[PDB]
Amino acid sequence: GFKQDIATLRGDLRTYAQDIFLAFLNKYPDEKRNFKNYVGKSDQELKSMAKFGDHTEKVFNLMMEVADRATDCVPLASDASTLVQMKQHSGLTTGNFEKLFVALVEYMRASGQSFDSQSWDRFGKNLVSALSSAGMK
Ligand code: HEM
Ligand SMILES: CC1=CCC(C(C)C)=CC1
Repeated sequence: GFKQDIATLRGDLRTYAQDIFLAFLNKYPDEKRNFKNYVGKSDQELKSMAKFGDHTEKVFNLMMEVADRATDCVPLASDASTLVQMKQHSGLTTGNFEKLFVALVEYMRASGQSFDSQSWDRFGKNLVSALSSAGMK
């Protein structure tokens, strides 16, 4: 289920984070603008940029905490508020987070593994709803 999936992802988080974030940027090339430093790079080049591995793993570190603190795939409002309020998310709208979770669910569906892809899909929708409620455009 969802909680086991948190444990699975955490057991190889650096590689899951990079592969899911690459799936996101490759599915939605326009999203690299938020990361202008990732333009004109192949997957292998990106996985050799310090900020790429460091920042992507920190994104998923916090994403797993938010997933872990959720009840029935509904995140804490306090977690939503942190994500809306972070200076690094100044630019963003809910659509950015929706696209990331579409890529994450697709990744899970295409993997050989028994991820509860349906729970992650609900988690993404519930996080987008919570981000809107916490004042993301
Ligand atoms: C649940 C989803 C997400 C979580 C938990 C999250 C978390 C974080 C964290 C912890 C950082 C700080 C990383 C660091 O400074 O090393 C960060 C930075 C950032 N996040 Fe997010 N993030 C999420 C989704 C997104 C999405 C969807 C976008 C854009 C589409 C985005 C854009 C950024 C940007 C531009 C930065 C700063 C630039 C950079 O770190 O290189 N994040 N995020
Ligand atoms: C915060 C943050 C930094 C870098 C990445 C890369 C995987 C593109 C993701 C989000």
